[PDB]
Amino acid sequence: KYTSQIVGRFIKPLSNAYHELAQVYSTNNPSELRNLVNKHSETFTRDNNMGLVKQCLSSLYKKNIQRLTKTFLTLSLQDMASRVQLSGPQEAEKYVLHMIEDGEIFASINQKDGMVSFHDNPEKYNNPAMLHNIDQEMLKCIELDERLKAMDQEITVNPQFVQK
Amino acid sequence: IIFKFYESKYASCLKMLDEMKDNLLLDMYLAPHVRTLYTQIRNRALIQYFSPYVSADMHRMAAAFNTTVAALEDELTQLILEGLISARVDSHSKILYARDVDQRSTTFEKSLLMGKEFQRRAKAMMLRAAVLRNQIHVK
Amino acid sequence: NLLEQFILLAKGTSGSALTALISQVLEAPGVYVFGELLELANVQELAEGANAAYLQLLNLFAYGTYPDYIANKESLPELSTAQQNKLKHLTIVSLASRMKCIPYSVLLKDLEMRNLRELEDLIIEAVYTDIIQGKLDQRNQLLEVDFCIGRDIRKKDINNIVKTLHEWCDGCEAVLLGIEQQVLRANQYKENHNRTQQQVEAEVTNIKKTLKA
Amino acid sequence: SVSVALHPLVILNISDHWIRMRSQEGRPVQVIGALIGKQEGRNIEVMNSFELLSHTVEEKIIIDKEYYYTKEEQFKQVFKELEFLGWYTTGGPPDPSDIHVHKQVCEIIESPLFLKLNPMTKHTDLPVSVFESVIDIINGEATMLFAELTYTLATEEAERIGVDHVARMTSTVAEHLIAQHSAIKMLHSRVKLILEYVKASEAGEVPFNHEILREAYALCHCLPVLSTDKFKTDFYDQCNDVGLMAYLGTITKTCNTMNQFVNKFNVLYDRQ
Amino acid sequence: IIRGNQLQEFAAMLMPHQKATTADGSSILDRAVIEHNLLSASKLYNNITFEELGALLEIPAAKAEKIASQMITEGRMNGFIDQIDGIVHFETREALPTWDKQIQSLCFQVNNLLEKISQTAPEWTAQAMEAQMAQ
Amino acid sequence: HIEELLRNIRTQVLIKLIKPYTRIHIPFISKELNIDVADVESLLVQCILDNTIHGRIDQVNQLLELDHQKRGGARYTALDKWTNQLNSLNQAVVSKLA
Amino acid sequence: FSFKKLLDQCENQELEAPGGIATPPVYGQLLALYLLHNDMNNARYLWKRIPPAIKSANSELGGIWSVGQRIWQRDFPGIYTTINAHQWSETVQPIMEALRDATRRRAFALVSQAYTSIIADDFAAFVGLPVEEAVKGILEQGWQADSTTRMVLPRKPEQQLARLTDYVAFLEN
Amino acid sequence: SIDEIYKYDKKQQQEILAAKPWTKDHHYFKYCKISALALLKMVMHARSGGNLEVMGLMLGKVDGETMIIMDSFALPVENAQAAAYEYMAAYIENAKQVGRLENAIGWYHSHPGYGCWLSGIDVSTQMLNQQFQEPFVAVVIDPTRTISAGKVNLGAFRTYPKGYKPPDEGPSEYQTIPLNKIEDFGVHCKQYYALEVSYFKSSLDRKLLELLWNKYWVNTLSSSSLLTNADYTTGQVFDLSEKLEQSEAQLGRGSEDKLAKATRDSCKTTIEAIHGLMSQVIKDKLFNQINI
Ligand SMILES: CC(C)n1nc(C(F)F)cc1C(=O)Nc1ccc([C@H]2[C@@H](O)CCCc3cncn32)c(-c2ccccc2)c1
Ligand SMILES: [Zn+2]
Repeated sequence: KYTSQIVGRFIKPLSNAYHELAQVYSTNNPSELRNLVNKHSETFTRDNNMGLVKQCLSSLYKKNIQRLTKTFLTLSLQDMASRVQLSGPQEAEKYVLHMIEDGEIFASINQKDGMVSFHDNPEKYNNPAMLHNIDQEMLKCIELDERLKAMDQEITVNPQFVQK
Repeated sequence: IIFKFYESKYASCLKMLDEMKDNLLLDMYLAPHVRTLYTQIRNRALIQYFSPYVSADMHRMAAAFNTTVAALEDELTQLILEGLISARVDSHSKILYARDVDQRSTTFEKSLLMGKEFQRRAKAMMLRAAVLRNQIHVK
Repeated sequence: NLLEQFILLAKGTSGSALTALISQVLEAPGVYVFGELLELANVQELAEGANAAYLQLLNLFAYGTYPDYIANKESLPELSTAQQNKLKHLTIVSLASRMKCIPYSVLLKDLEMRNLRELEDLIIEAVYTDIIQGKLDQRNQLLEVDFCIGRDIRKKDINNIVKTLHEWCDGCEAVLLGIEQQVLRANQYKENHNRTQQQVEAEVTNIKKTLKA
Repeated sequence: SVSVALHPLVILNISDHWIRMRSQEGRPVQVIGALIGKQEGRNIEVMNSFELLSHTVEEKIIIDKEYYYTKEEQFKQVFKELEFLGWYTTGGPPDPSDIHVHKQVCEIIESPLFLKLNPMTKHTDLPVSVFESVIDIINGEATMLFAELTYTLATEEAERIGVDHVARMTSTVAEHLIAQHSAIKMLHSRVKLILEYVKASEAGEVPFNHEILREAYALCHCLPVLSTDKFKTDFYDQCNDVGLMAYLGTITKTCNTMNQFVNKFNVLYDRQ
Repeated sequence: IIRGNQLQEFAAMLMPHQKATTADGSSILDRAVIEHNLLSASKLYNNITFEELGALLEIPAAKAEKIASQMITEGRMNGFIDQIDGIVHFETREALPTWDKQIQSLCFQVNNLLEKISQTAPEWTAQAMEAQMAQ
Repeated sequence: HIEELLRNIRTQVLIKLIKPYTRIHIPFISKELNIDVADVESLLVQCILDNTIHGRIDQVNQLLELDHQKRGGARYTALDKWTNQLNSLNQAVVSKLA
Repeated sequence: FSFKKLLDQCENQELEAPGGIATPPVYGQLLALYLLHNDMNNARYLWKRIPPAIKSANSELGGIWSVGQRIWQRDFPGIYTTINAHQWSETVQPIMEALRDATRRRAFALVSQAYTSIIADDFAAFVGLPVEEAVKGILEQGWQADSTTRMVLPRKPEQQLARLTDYVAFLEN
Repeated sequence: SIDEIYKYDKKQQQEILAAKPWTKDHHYFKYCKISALALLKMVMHARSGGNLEVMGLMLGKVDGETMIIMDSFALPVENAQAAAYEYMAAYIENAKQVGRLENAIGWYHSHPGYGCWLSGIDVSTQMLNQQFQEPFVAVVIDPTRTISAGKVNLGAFRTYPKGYKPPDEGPSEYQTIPLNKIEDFGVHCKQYYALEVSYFKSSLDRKLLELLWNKYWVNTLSSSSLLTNADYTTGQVFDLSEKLEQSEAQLGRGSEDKLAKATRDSCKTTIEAIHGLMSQVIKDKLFNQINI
């Protein structure tokens, strides 16, 4: 909220290609995003941030595959590479394998039936590891509050904060 | 149609609705609202079909709603993504399984996310206080 | 107390009468610990002679288990049904002494039982005799014991008692030390916070008074 | 043979009754009362107790039944679930007077209990003793005798807090870790005494008692307590839930401190 | 649990007017004994199958299921029936209250052992070590 | 009205039947009520929709699971409400500065 | 632990340098050790900032980057093919040989955690061993290797009281 | 002679009642002394009441500026007049002939989960009672906070007469009153004053408690307070969330500084939870970690 009014009035109009890019990356459609990226190639390569847009293109497919897990429980590889537009069971299998390797998704691949099963069980909160994580987060919050209290005590004694 | 909707007989209800839609389209005050209404009605039946079931065979569902299994699967996915159906489709055997959410894990996840966001906001505000106190701006 | 009666009646008897009394004691219901009868010099004199088998059987009942009477069966005399049932009860007690969740497979292997109904009937008998207390879980095939009696002990077993009690005492001492240290730390933290707040207030008041001159 | 559970409130009632009567009359006097409670199956649980009125004729105690029934209706007005259980008195070992009074009481309830408190005692044990009446035939005559029962102390949280507050009678972590200290000290004392006796028996200073050593062996085998996996899962569930509560409380406190600092900063470094 | 032979001898020693039976059958004594057996078996088992319950009550498994369901419906017992698994489950006996009860029993054992040591052998270890610990 | 009377008594008998069980086969209910499996499923669907029977039908294996397993879920609702209030409160407190 | 210390020493030696540019041996060791620890970003940037003159002078950097490029695309057969195509004199040999073992363990863990039924040929390609060796190796692990269809089924793999006192002392102030 | 407090003399009580000094001053009674038995009786009655409110009477005497309470009894209340006074008179008549000579000195009632204070109805009742029968005192017990905090929550109040305006002088320790009872606590807070509460016991009671502790430590060592009060903490969290919402609404605009009060309530609940957890941690260290 505390942002200056320059970005909301003057800086925003110059960044019109990127708002179009977001608007296309608001409706799940890799073809439209590729078309827009190719149309605005000169603008994206003049600002030297080309290769950060191809990451958006390659992340749209990952977002679609993740959205597939919110509805399905077992999806054929050929069926999967038709809602995310991956053009082949092999590309869908390699995408799912890469996603599993990086921890983005919780899934298993069955090459016998050519299926992918979605598990969606990150962790049950009944182990000392989560206790340690909670303790670390609480220690960070305690240090934060201690610093805030130190700053307030240093502002309380200020003579300028005695006449008002 | 109303009685068959109440008595959980959806094939006949939808057949009569589709039969009378063509005649209803010639109305003056109801025609513009026909299509939307129909969609709404159909949607209700779907959540009214899966309400008693914890795992439903999709072939019987498709036969009940007079559609193929693929169109039913697409409609069910559209409903699960946003609507009132909380279920998961097992397309290997074409079975719609009722999904039961876990409350404890959900609360833990939301609380940890809120804590992380609060810490980020607090650090940002401390930096903002430092820059405001030091009178740093671009002119 | 049946064992007290048997001790009193066995003051001077020896020989065949001693063996008859030992058989009666083993077969007598309700007596499951034979440590007072074993320590008699009259009983211990059975080692030298032709009646050492009866003393070995008494030692097996006092300290051993049923599997011990699978490989040393020829030496000891024949056991009746009541004696074998008592030995099975004592084997169940021995198993429950070391672990408090006995799988059905272990009991089936130890007590030499064919089906689960016989084993569960034996466990129910043991519970009714009030030597062990517990419940049977058929789904998990477990016997969960809450309390089992203590069997007889030799002179080389008291070391384990003293070791375990020493460990418990050390644990209690450590707990008390930790409690005291934490109490001291909490009190110190409270005192330090109050002192810091009072110094801050005093400095603020001094600065305020100075500005009003 | 029933199993009896006792509440400290009953003992306090009896002691207060004795103190009041002794102070009022000027000399120690035996008191006679009644007990109420609840019986589930074969387990009796004695909850409360009200005084009873009795007279002495010749040399025998006669219980006023009309007053008893009046007080029974009075307490039934309030404590609906509680029921008459037996009577109590103060003294030493049971005496034929107690037999006569128990015969009188048995006309009210089929199987009453008999509680006796000893206000003048020298030992270090609670002087409460619980008996039940057993009928017997001796020389062809029907007499009754007393069979003692083993009693425990009932577990109630509010009762425990009240009794602790009464027994003691004069930071927050320091206040909390004073109730735990006073119990772990007794546990450590008891374990140390048992260990010293066992070591003395092992080295040899006292006669070899088999019963004590067998009980000690069973006690040693009783540890650890509930080392199953489901218990560990439940324990970690509790720990994680309390950790989340602590995290939320810490966030609330930090938000309050942040608000205070923001207010002070806006007062000093701003003009509004 | 009252087994079959005990009830057989009891019926043998009963006089004929005591054996009250309905016209269709279903002897009152036998039914009461079956109910008592099932209630008492509720205190030994955490859960039991229908076959073993019918073998322990000596009735057909279908009758065992019917009797258990009737008994649970009227509120005589606490439990539930899983028909697909064929398992009747009695009280759960959760973990943390069990831990508290076991702790209480262990401390009771300690107290009783100290009482017995002190009352069967005064002077000696008991009072001398009590004083020494105090000192 | 004989059909309505028959349906009323069948519904009452089924409600009494499902009282102790946790998971119960539908052919079992068909045997008890003396009706085919399809009519038992229709009756169960009507009863569950009318908020009379608290359970759900497993159609693939043809059984009925009764929702008898419940726990103390109010604590997590309270924690969720606390978390949401804390989120909004810290947003407002931070937005107070500038 | 013996490789992390060498990596730190190589990084410091490169940072100090006789004018920014380091010697080709430490450049090659740095690149290979970045490949070991799965620092693909760091290895890519190191290849970006290595002077072209050093690349022309020393041709082993080309082979090391070929191996790194096969690693970057996640091409296990390519990784195993390109590892056994070049060597040095006790400079990259231990690290280039530990790279093979690291890749082996990584592929085995990935197959275990990401599959429920994988063909024997695919498993051998992922690991790099021959098909018969791949099947016969998983014997003590019990992976249930099938015949005819040749399907492999991977198997799915104190201070507390002080902390609580600190928390309370913070909350109660 | 600690037992001398138990000796009751009627002549002195009649003389004091006929020479009432409390009719001149208003802040006269400032000390309340409660017997151990009476306190235990009130605590057990309030706990047996459950989540509802239970009320009873309080027998005792007066001694200078001290209100001494000796016993108690529970009124039926399933009622102000009629049934309550019938029970009071009948119970006093019954108890006068068995050794209980003292008459009523107050009334007690429970405030389960919302502190120890007098509402508007309680203030009106105390005014009515002190108008006719004097002296009098109102004891309020919180049976639920007693378990949660491990401390007996009890408060003996006495109500100022109508038309009297005392000049400030109120310490007013902080009480976590729920949201729906904050308004009632605000209007009627200066119409009564609290008496300092102390407890006493006889010599036989002291000896019996000392002998009882030899076997009562088992229940202390096996309490597990984290499970006995699980709905109280949930209600506290709900009330705290509502208070946080109100404080946030106050922040968006622009009690005094409602955020501080919400923070205090959150701290109290969290500290109680952590105490309950550390007790179980100590038990686990003592008993489960002796793994042989
Ligand atoms: C001494 C008693 C009998 N008494 N004497 C006179 C006087 F008229 F003589 C008048 C009275 C008298 O009943 N007061 C009273 C008032 C209100 C309540 C309840 C009432 O609001 C409804 C519940 C909420 C509440 C919170 N706090 C008091 N309440 C009670 C009361 C307390 C506990 C249990 C039952 C009732 C007693
Ligand atoms: Zn009130």
